[PDB]
Amino acid sequence: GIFFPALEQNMMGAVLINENDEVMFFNPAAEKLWGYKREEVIGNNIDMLIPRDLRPAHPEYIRHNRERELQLEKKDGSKIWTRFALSKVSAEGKVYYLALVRD
Amino acid sequence: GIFFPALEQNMMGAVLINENDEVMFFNPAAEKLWGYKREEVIGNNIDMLIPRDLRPAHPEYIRHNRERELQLEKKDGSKIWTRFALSKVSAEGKVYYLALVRD
Ligand code: HEM
Ligand code: HEM
Repeated sequence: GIFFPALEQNMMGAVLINENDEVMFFNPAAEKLWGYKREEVIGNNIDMLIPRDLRPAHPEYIRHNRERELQLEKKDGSKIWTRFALSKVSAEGKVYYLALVRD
Repeated sequence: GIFFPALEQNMMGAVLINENDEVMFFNPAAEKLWGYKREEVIGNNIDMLIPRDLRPAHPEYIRHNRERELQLEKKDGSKIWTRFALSKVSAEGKVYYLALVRD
């Protein structure tokens, strides 16, 4: 029972997307980085977390992989630089991705 | 649920210690970083993972907190530089720590 608390209480932002690119987990550190409360994010397509100017390209990148210093755009349109760590998580016969993000 | 695979399959080394500083989780990325298999680590004390020259000082730092670019020393004695991210995790009244580590 300690795996969920270890991610929930992580000092890094944690974002898990499912096989249809919907956000399934979004922790309080991620709420602070993006300016969204998790209730606004869960169950929605990852697109809402992607900077507006990368929404054309980003789906092709995920699709290609299914087959880093990054600039994050907040809810209010302001931007911050982050470090992203991505892991591909194979479970339940599905491919999930976990992003671990820090300022 | 999904929170175990998200840490088990993480590209970052992940080390979880319990309230007694015993290692309770040590993923394959951490095995590669330190050169220990998890059977050599689980149930053992945190100090087996601390470089010998930091074993005098490290216990007082954990104690103080209970009450980063770091040089890791592998099983074979070689050393590598890492980045550590620590989180304090409270669950069921007990304090755990999770280290996420990368080369
Ligand atoms: C601030 C939000 C994000 C930004 C700015 C962003 C940016 C990018 C960029 C620019 C790439 C193309 C490759 C590269 O790094 O050069 C990429 C690839 C990728 N992104 Fe994101 N991303 C964001 C969020 C996420 C999230 C939340 C996830 C999944 C939880 C994710 C999953 C992926 C994957 C799987 C790829 C392809 C992996 C690969 O590089 O093979 N991204 N992203
Ligand atoms: C290569 C192994 C490690 C080295 C070289 C290392 C080194 C250090 C050093 C130099 C400090 C004192 C200064 C500082 O806070 O930066 C520190 C504090 C600490 N370390 Fe480690 N450590 C290692 C592994 C771990 C692991 C695996 C854990 C727990 C999973 C851990 C838990 C802590 C805690 C809880 C503190 C006190 C943090 C604070 O006061 O904010 N360390 N460590």
